[PDB]
Amino acid sequence: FCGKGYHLMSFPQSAPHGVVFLHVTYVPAQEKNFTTAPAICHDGKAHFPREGVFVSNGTHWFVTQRNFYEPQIITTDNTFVSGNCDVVIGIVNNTVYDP
Amino acid sequence: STECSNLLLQYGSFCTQLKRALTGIAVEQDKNTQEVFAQVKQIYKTPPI
Amino acid sequence: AARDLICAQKFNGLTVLPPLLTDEMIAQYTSALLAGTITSGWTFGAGAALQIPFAMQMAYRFNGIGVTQNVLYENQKLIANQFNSAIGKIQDSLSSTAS
Amino acid sequence: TMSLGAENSVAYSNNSIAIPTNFTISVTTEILPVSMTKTSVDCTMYICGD
Ligand SMILES: *[C@@H]1O[C@H](CO)[C@@H](O[C@@H]2O[C@H](CO)[C@@H](O)[C@H](O)[C@H]2NC(C)=O)[C@H](O)[C@H]1NC(C)=O
Ligand SMILES: *[C@@H]1O[C@H](CO)[C@@H](O)[C@H](O)[C@H]1NC(C)=O
Ligand SMILES: *[C@@H]1O[C@H](CO)[C@@H](O)[C@H](O)[C@H]1NC(C)=O
Ligand SMILES: *[C@@H]1O[C@H](CO)[C@@H](O)[C@H](O)[C@H]1NC(C)=O
Ligand SMILES: *[C@@H]1O[C@H](CO)[C@@H](O)[C@H](O)[C@H]1NC(C)=O
Repeated sequence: FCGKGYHLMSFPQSAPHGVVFLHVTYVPAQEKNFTTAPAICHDGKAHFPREGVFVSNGTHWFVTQRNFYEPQIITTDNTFVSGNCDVVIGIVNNTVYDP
Repeated sequence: STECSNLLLQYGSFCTQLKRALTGIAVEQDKNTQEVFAQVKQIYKTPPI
Repeated sequence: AARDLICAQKFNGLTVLPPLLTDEMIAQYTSALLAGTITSGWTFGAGAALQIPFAMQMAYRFNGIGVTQNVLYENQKLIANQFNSAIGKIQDSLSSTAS
Repeated sequence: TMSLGAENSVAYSNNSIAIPTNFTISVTTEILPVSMTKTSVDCTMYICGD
C-alpha cells in the first residue's frame, strides 16, 4: 500500500493538480540457506522459539530473528517449553542452555 | 449511403468523441486486467516435491 | 440456421476487440502467484523469494493471528485434514451449484 | 509475443530456509491526481453569441 517492501515512512510533495509521495521502504538484500527445525528436544521436553526461528550452520543450532541473520545461543529465555517430543513432526536434538 | 454520410459530416465531430470514449474504455479495461494480475515480478513454479 | 445476434451486430458495425492478455497468460500469472505464496509465504511480495517449510509458514500465520505455534505443531494432522476437507467441499459446491 | 517475466523456481525443501543477512533502503515515487480544472460555461452566450 505505502510503497513496495516493509513501509517505514513517507514524505508528501506537491504537484500541479496532484500530490506526489516518497515512500521509504525496507527491503532484504542478501539471503543465505540454512537448515531449520520447528522445535528442540531437551530431556523429553519440546522447546519452541519465543520470537525467531531455529537455524543450523552444520554443527550448531541458533535462534535468530526472521528478517535479519542475528544468531544467538539457544537459552531458556528465548524459548518456551510445550509438551513432549512424541507429537511434533521434524523435531531435532540439541542441548538447551540454561543460565 | 452517401447523402447520409454528407449530412453526418455536416453534424460535426460527435462520432470522433464517441470513438475516443470507447477507445479510452477499452484501454482502461486492458489496464485493469494488467493491474489486478500482473503484480509478481518473476514467474515462479512449484517444485516436483 | 437463420441469422444470429453476433452476425447482426457485426454487420451493423459493432465489433468486440480481443483482450490483450489471454486466459493462458492469466492462468500463468495466477500459477506464479500461487507457487510463490506456497513456497515463500509473504517474503516474495516484500523482496526476493525466500524458501521456508509450509509448517513453519503456518506457524508464522498462527503467531500472526495470536495463537502460539505449539497448537499448530501438535494439531498438524487435524488442521491438514480440515483444510483438505474444506477444499473438497468448495470444489463440490462449485460442481453442484452454479449460482 | 508478450513476455510475462523471468522464469524462477524456489528451492523448497522439508528443512531448508533462506534468511537475509543484509538489507537496502528504497525511495519510491507515487503520483496521484487530486483536483481538475474548475471550468465554467456561459450557456446563453455560447449558444447565441448575443
Ligand atoms: C550490506 O550492503 C551494503 C551496501 O549494499 C554494504 O556496504 C558496502 O560495503 C563495502 C565494503 O566495505 C563498501 O565498499 C561500500 O562502500 C558499502 N556501501 C555503502 C553504500 O555504504 C555492506 O557491507 C553490506 N553488509 C555486509 C555485512 O556485507
Ligand atoms: C541457496 O540459496 C539460493 C538462493 O538464496 C538457491 O538458489 C540455492 O538453490 C540454495 N542452495 C541450497 C543448497 O540450498
Ligand atoms: C557454526 O558456527 C559456530 C559459531 O561460531 C562455529 O563455531 C562453527 O565452527 C560453525 N560450523 C561450521 C562453519 O561448520
Ligand atoms: C534424541 O535423543 C533421544 C534420547 O534417547 C533418542 O532416542 C533419539 O533417537 C534422538 N534423536 C532424535 C532425532 O530424536
Ligand atoms: C520430505 O518428507 C517427505 C515425508 O516426510 C518425504 O517423502 C520427502 O522425500 C522429503 N523430502 C526431502 C527433500 O527430504
